[PDB]
Amino acid sequence: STGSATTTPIDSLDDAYITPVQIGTPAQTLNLDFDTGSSDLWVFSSETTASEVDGQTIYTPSKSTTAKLLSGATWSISYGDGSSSSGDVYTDTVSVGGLTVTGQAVESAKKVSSSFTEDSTIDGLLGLAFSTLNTVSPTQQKTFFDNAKASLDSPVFTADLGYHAPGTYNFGFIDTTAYTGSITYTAVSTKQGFWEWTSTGYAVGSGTFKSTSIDGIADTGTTLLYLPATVVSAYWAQVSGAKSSSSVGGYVFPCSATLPSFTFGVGSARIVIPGDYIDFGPISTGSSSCFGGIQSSAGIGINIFGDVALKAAFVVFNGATTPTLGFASK
Repeated sequence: STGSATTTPIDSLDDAYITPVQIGTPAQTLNLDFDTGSSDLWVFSSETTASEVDGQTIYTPSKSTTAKLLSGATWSISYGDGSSSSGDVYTDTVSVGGLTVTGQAVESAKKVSSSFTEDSTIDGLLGLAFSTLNTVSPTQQKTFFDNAKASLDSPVFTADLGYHAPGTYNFGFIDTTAYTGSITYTAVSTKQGFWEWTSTGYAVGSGTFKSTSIDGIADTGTTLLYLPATVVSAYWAQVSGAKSSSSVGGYVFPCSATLPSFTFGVGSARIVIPGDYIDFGPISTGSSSCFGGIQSSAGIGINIFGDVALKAAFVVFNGATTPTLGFASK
């Protein structure tokens, strides 16, 4: 089997991407944030505290003839951005772009933190990291991909995120028309539960490539590109007027600037992030100071190849017995 679904930016900045997901019988379609940095499929629901729901579409398990309460199971998660959510668990039928899993754990939110409430466009998350990170207790549950894997034509999914435009998540096959040149595969460590890999270096604009190992994770659920302070300093030094602002919480730059591209290495291959991808607009409405899309990972504890990086590539998440990551230009 295979599946294919369109993923759409939630706003004009590509702050995140939503993908329609069918849950239950009859189908209830929710728009979920596909997140290769976490491993819980959780949704706004009929059980979510009413004051914490503000425009989201909810899953109502009582209206699904295939929903079954997973007795005694709870979940609770906290994300890198400080947000969180928690609740109980159902199993139900879940379909993504034509691909169907029966008995998928659907984590129903009883509580969500304010940032989720405040975002009307995201109805929940669909985690695609390794199932070892799943937070369901006392019996850990598998991700949608993990459940689907055996049935897929090939044990892979691909992320093809758009810049200010729709893109595609495919399950079970590689669309060879969706990228240019070749896919370069690179090793993955699953030891922390992430799609963790090592970039071979970087360049700033038309500058010379610096060969240096950068360990980080491929994370569709993170907006920006978080890299070591040395790398980030080298990038923003090429932008007149750019500075790190403690009050804003990262590098800012004059909105009148033209940003240089940023290249990262995948083995001997190179992925080029156009400068425009690195502009995340005014820090506040009407400001002429703009927020940068490349930021320091210092104090995160890990480098993160988030959407800014991933949307410059066609990315293969290869879930073979030994997982690997593939990157192609597009």
